[PDB]
Amino acid sequence: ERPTFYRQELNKTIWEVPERYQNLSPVGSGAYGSVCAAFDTKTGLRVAVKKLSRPFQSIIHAKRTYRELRLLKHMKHENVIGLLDVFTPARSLEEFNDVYLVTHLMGADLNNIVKCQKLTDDHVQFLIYQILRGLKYIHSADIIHRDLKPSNLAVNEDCELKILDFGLARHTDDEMTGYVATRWYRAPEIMLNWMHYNQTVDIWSVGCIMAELLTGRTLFPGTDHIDQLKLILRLVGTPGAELLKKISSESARNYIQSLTQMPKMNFANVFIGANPLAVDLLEKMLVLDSDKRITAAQALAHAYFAQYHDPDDEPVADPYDQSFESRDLLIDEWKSLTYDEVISFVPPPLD
Ligand SMILES: Fc1ccc(-c2ncn(CC3CC3)c2-c2ccncc2)cc1
Repeated sequence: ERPTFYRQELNKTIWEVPERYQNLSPVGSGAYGSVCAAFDTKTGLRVAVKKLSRPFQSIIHAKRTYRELRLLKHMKHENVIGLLDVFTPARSLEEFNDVYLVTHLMGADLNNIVKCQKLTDDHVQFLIYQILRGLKYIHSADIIHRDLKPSNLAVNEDCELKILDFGLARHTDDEMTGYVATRWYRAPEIMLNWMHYNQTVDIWSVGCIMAELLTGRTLFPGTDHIDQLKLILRLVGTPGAELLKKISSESARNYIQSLTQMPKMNFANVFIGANPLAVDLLEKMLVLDSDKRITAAQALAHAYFAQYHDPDDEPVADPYDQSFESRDLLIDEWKSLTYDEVISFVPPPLD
């Protein structure tokens, strides 16, 4: 219909939001967008309201914005970030210039939870089961997260987990240099752009996380791109001819071929004392050849999640049309598409 908005400045940022959102409290403003915690009188939930800064200041930003709303609008799974609401103070496409997105306020991320030490195998089972369940859903819609890491997994007081911060959007630049956590979870093939990557890059990420939850230590904390690849090949062994034939860059193949060949290590001797089913699963996730990596759907069926696996309660997504990525529009055409999606949004029904 059209709710009543109320203007108000916070941390020198103007927030014009509907009255249903109350007690707006700054909670960290990144370059991507300003964030606020608030209470949503209509759902009863404490929420996170992100105000995108300059959503249409460029064709790429304008397309990123569009991409993010389309993405958040489609995601409907217990283990994936959902869109509770999206809105703009603008009454016309003419003045339409700001985008706000609302979602359940997630308290702590996976870091907080592991930071203190390794957890019980039972908790490792639960947490990883949830990441794979949401990932099965995400992949089913032909989507690739691209940036799975502890800080992008929100965990609640009962160890319930939601996946967020989809890669699809940002363009990891100069942020992957040096001894940085952001890169420690990337599959090698995408890290050194050996080839055009698939969804198993996400499975590689889960394996890195699973190992860290078991040992309480980062698996491949390389000090740079090369040191990290070296840490990965020491564990997984160097590429074989089969894999090498799949790396595009004649330079990457050349480089790889300059490295003394190494055999795969014994994971049992790496993850000492870990449940054998866990080790077996890690060996299936941490495979150099991405074509041979295990899938989310397959992993769920692995005997490591016997206590949680239920094929009937592990949904897939509705088909997700991403043809707009090959679309060539102008800022304004992206803007209007964004606006149509803002205007068309239908809220998730609560009881
Ligand atoms: F609609 C959205 C979508 C994504 C984010 C959102 N984007 C990033 N983060 C993580 C922290 C840095 C804010 C969130 C977030 C913050 C608090 N609670 C849950 C999610 C916020 C609102």
